[PDB]
Amino acid sequence: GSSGSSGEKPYSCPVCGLRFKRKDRMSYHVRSHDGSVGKSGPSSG
Ligand SMILES: [Zn+2]
Repeated sequence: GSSGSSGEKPYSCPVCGLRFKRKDRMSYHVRSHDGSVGKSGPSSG
């Protein structure tokens, strides 16, 4: 797949196929696909 733009829409959801205008909104959607999490355990103290 080739977009074809020197530089437009720096924030998009190519994972599923859905462009976005907001950077904070796309981060909540695009993330919905690539799920990852596993903070460290409770350290002493
Ligand atoms: Zn998406």
